[PDB]
Amino acid sequence: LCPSDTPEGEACGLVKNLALMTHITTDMEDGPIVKLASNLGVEDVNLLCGEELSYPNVFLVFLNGNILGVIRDHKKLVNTFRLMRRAGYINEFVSISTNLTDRCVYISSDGGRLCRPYI
Amino acid sequence: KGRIEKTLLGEISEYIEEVFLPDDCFILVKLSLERIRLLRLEVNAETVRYSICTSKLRVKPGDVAVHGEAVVCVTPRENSKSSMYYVLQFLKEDLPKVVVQGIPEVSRAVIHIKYKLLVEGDNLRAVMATHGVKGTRTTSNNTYEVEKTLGIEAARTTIINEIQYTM
Amino acid sequence: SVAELLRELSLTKEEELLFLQLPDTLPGVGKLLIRKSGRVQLLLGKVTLDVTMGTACSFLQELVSVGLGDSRTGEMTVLGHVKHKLVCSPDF
Amino acid sequence: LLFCPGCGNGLIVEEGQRCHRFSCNTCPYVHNITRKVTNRKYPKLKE
Amino acid sequence: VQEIDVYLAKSLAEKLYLFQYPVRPASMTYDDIPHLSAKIKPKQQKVELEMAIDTLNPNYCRSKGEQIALNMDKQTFCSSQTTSNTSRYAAALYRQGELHLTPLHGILQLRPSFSYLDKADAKHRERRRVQSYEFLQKKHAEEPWVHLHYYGLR
Amino acid sequence: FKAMGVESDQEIVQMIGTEEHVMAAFGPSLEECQKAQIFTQMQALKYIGNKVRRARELLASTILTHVPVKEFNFRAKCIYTAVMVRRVILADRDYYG
Ligand SMILES: [Zn+2]
Repeated sequence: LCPSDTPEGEACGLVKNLALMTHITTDMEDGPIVKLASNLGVEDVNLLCGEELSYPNVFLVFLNGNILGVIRDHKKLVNTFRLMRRAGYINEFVSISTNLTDRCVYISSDGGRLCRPYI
Repeated sequence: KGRIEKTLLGEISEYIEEVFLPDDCFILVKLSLERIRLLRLEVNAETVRYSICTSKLRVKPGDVAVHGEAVVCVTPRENSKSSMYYVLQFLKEDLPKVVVQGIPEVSRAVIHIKYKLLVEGDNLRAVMATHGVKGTRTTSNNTYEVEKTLGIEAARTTIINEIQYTM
Repeated sequence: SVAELLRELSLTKEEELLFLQLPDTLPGVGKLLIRKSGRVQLLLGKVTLDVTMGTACSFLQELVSVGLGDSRTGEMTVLGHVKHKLVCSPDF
Repeated sequence: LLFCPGCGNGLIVEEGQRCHRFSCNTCPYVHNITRKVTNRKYPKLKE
Repeated sequence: VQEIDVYLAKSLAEKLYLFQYPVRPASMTYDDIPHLSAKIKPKQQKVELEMAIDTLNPNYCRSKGEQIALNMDKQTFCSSQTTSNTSRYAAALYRQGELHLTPLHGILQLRPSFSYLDKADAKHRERRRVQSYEFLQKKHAEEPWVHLHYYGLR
Repeated sequence: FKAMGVESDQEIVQMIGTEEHVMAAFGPSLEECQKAQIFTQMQALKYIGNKVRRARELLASTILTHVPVKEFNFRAKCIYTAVMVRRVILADRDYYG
């Protein structure tokens, strides 16, 4: 968003303006996202309650807000999806992000996310 | 400062727990005594035992004891309201949050340098009356707690001051 | 601990039941290779190299392998307990 | 919190003869004088 | 470089059903061979057994008496299934010289069945939707003729 | 949690925290408060929901935490509630993710 383009008065920071090189995303199907998630390594509903806990190697994959299993190695998952997206097998817009404070990786195929390109 | 700012039983002690002896389960507090002399404040295991008593946790009898070398207090077990275990798992939470000593209302007191000390609290006349503070020279910034405690005319002078201070 | 199980399997000859999540590949003797540095790779059928390494914490419960023989006409018999799970992933 | 082998319903201590009879099917482990220890060391800020 | 080979062992794995226990991790508890009174279903196993309670713990006594039904005392189980797609997991028995793959059937978790408090409340009373499916099983729940026994088999 | 099918209390802590250090202070909070009234039963603990919801609540627990899907296999729903509790014991509204 533009930092300096805003009204003043009632809407001093409540009516923003999009910048130049942005792109709002549209929705898509979640088929190949799940299909690569379950190959790359995830498992849920068979794991003992204890697993998903303070143990470091339990990053739990979340897609669009629904848990899709847990991965022992977060890096392989974030890196492999990212190489796959760059290769073009997964839609360019989908984003894999990782929060290490709470071990949840976050595959978002939401549609409506503010996006932008980088080199 | 330690005389007027509150310090919970929790702040001054070592490894507390229940301990299981035949036919009972008594709690125990090890009560860090290096600290109590470090933080200038005057508690003792007798003073804790009076303060574990009259502290709304129903330990109002002499059930709480004083073991050791005035270094450890013990309270075993209550009388009713699921008294066998469920009050003891209740007791392990409320015991390190009883105020040992000081004004309970006062959050914390910070010294400032001649020396004075400012508190972030509200209980004025309990602060005004403690030993060491010349209560003739102590003000608030809460104009109601000067009105309840120091008359209306001091509550007039704070409304003059605390506006002319913030202006 | 990824290749440790194989070395521990090497340390005691006792047969160990293992749990394997293969990738979702339909059928279009397999070979397992342990690379130097512990990077176990299963060079499976079709000569594809699938990397399988580590898994969820296991043994934190009793997982038991049982062959149901339809005991009304057979027997349900526990054959083994469980060991660390193993997950197989395709590689790129 | 010590759990029950058999139902798993959490620790209850009956003060009769030192057992751990849970609200469900009795599995009272009458722990002898083994001394219970739970010292949850607290926090002690100073100065 | 252990190059151990994996046999795609065709030894019938249709019999193989993994059983899980999110109940017994405290002391490497093994379920123990002696207990019988075995009852098992093919779909939604609902393993019902003779997990008779010890008497080393001191009698338990009146509360067991207070239990109402205990039949020594069955500690049965109802199988929480997790069989959505069930071929993603198919490993078997592995030496350091040989490796035998076998593709299992649906894994089933086995938490403890109560039904003592369930039946207990009913007793006081005396004083969902298509829950069982269209065919009411009429069979899977009937199937428990069970024999857990010890045999070295592959 | 007992209404959701996981009836035992050992499972619930195993969900919330196996490493105990602060998730032990989940213990005397609620699973004791659950146990303080003799109410260990799955069907009976739908019943307390069956009163306040203004057997009939197997369905009306689908209008609670919706998008975690259930086919009357509530195991996926439990972890998502358990992770919601997991955050609190470990504890930005204006941030553009
Ligand atoms: Zn029990």
